[PDB]
Amino acid sequence: AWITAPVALREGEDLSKKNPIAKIHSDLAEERGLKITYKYTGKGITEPPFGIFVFNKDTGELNVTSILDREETPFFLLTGYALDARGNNVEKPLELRIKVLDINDNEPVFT
Amino acid sequence: EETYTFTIFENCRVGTTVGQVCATDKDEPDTMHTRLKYSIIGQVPPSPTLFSMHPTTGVITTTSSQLDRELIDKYQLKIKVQDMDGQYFGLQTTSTCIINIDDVNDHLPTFTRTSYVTSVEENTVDVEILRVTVEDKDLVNTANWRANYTILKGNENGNFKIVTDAKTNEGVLCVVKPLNYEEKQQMILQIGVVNEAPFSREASPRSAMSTATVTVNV
Repeated sequence: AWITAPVALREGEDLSKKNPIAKIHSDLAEERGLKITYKYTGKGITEPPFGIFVFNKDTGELNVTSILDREETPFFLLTGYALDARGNNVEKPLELRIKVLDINDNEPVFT
Repeated sequence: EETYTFTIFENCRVGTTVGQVCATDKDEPDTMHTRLKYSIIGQVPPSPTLFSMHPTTGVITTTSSQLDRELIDKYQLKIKVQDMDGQYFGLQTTSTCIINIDDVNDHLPTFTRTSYVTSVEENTVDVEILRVTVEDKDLVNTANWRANYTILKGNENGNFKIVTDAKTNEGVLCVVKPLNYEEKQQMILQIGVVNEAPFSREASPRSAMSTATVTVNV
C-alpha cells in the first residue's frame, strides 16, 4: 500500500467538534441507475480499541466518540467501502488513517 | 421453537436487534457435525433484503435504511440452521421467523384550517362555539393518533373549556362560565392540539404542538 495522509486528533480535548472528521462519497444513478450504501471497517471500528468511530449506513460520514492520547493510541487504520441498493460491488475501496497529535502532558520514565 | 415471533419499532436506527434464534444438536460436541451455522433463506417481500442474521450466534439485526409502520406492518422470513460449519454435507433444518412492526408517535395532528370565527350569547353555559379537526397518520385508536387540546390565549377569567370528541378527534370548544356583554363585546383567542402520546427529538415542549387562531364575538 501507500503512505497516504492522516486525519488528526489532539490529546485530551473533546473531539466531537470535528465530527464527522471524514466521509466517503460515491454515486451510481447516471451510469447504472442505482442508489448507494456505505461501510467502514478497521482499528477503532472492527478491531481494538472498539467503539472509537461510528458512521451512518446511508451517508458515509465518520465520527469519533472518545477523548484520546497518543501515549495510549498512536495510530488508526480504516478502510471505507460502498455497495449498491441490493449489496453489489461497484467502486474500489481505499484506506483512511488517523493520528493522535501530541502535546507535553507527561514526564520521562525509565525502561 | 417451531415458529419464532418478535416485535420491533418503526423508524428506529439500522442495526437494531430483532431477536435471537436458538438451536441444538445431539451428536458428540466440539465436533464439525455439531458446529452450527445459521441463516435467512427468504423474505416477504422477496426483494431487496431488509434483515441480516449472525452466522454463529443466530442474532438478527436490521439492514434496510428504514422500517416504517405507516406503509408496512409485518415481515415473515424463512430461516435455517446447518451443522458441519455449513459445509456442503452438513445436515440442515428450516423454520420460520415473524417480525412485527410497532407504531411510534412520529406523525402530528394536522389541520386543514388554522383560523376560525364564532359568536355566542352572553349569560349562556353548556353551549358549544367552535369545532376543530385533524388527521394523524399514526395507527387508529392508539395513543399516537388520539388527540388533546388546550386553550393557549384569551381565556383570562375562565369562560371557555376545550374537550376532545373522540370518534373523529374533533376538539370541541364550549363556554363553561358565561360571558357578559355589559363588560366586553369581542375577544381573540388561541388554541392548540397535540397527541396523548409523547414526541421525540425536542418536540415535547412546543414543536409537537400545533395551534389555531380563534375570535369570539359576544
